[PDB]
Amino acid sequence: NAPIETDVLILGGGPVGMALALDLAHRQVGHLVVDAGDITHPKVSTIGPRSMELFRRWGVAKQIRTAGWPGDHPLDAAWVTRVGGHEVYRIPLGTADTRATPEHTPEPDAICPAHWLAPLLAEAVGERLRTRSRLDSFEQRDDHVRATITDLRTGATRAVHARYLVACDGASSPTRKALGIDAPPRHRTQVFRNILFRAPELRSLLGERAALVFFLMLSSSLRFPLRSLDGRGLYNLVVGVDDAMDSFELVRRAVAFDTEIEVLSDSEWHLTHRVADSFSAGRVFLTGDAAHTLSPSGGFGMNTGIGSAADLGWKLAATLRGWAGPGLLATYEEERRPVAITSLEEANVNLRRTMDRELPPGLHDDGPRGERIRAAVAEKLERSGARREFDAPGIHFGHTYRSSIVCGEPWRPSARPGARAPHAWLTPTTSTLDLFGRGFVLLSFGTTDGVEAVTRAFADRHVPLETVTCHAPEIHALYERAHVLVRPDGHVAWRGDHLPAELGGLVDKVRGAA
Ligand SMILES: O=C1N[C@H](C(=O)O)c2c1c1c3ccccc3[nH]c1c1[nH]c3ccccc3c21
Repeated sequence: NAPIETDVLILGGGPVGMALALDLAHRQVGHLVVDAGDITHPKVSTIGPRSMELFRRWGVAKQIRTAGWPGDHPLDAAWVTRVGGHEVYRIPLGTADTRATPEHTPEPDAICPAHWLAPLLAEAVGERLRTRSRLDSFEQRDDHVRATITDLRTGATRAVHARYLVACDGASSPTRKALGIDAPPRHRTQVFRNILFRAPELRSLLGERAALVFFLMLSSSLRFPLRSLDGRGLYNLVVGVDDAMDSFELVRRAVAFDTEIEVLSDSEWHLTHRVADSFSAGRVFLTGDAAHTLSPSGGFGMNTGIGSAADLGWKLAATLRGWAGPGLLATYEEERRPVAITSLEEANVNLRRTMDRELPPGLHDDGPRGERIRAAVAEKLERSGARREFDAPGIHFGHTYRSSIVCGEPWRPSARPGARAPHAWLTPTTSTLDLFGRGFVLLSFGTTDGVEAVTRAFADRHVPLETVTCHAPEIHALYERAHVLVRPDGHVAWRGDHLPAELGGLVDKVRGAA
């Protein structure tokens, strides 16, 4: 009959669309997610420690850890000639259960394939997720956007009113194409096949030699990962496709065992390096793949999209509540593009590592001449810095925003402006991270002078703000300055042992007004 009314219309029900939905939900912003219900892309099971911190904010981290990934399954990354052949190099990474509890984060990375993450994110989001719904089209108006969604379950079509429209329609984003925004390739496009197969006993056979992922060194086409998706029988084999040999043949090539193998799917997927020239066109925005696609080498892809959705999340709400400066939305691209590009390059440095590593003559050679050749590689491989692909704390946490709303100061955790406020335990159950996520938060160590001042400045502009006084010195040390200001996203916006005189000039700068 009449149009639907919501502030933010999310296009794309994948992890990123859901993340934006969860954060917006926690900021009390009315939204609606439409997913055609009907994405040829890498497989993607890992969730970085930074994304796990965001899900902690949203109360779903636990559900993700108990989703189904077995706790006694290895997390090792192993380089081999074949899965069951000679092992060349290995990075022990323990199991989910028994492993060193991280010191720089309260939430270590996690495993949760799509056939588990999807239902999770769906329930956490609830009714505001309209599955099996297709966007017919969208027209942009002066103060809002108008779309048309067809309920693919009933056939009915419905018009939707919305202050803003955010698209997460993947790397092929129609919305981006429609907005006439381009995303030229930052690096060469390669082709790969994702062979999903089931090996009921593959794990039993391997035993202690199992691994979250196996890097193959068997051929030009078979020198790519073989991952345990659910550590319960499901596996994915990546194989390189020259520019242009059978599914079951290949899998049987990768695995040295004579055990039951059932191929479930075998599909192509382009590996691309594309960052959109723009992240928005007026009232329509772009997140995740639609704005920045990278190589899955390092799992930076999804974390950068979830990291971007969260940034757009509090900037959308702020403009909606009316307290952000008219220039704050513009900062989404100003801060998130450079991160996407930095993560893109590093992902590429991991991809290159694998492509350039030429494979020796008698590598899969048995007995010593071979044991020695393989030993050789195990060293050059480590010399090439393989571990970087799995231990990259600088990509997960190390991203400092240099922008018009961070009073900048001209790996190891820093409370440096534009950076993510470091982790520290205030109590064995509450991390400092747990204070960030709502509105601005002012931290003070020892002193409390000048706080009544800021409290009012922010209050002058309705800018939500919380002030916390902390005491232990370890944290005070870690954060350095006496007064640290954290944005709704948990990144430092300013710090110093003394609050500057005209606070209005400050509040206005951080909210993106002046
Ligand atoms: O397809 C993938 N799927 C994996 C993914 O989902 O990113 C993946 C994939 C590939 C991958 C695929 C082709 C060539 C090199 C590659 N490195 C990787 C990866 N390196 C990682 C490090 C940590 C976590 C995941 C990966 C990874």
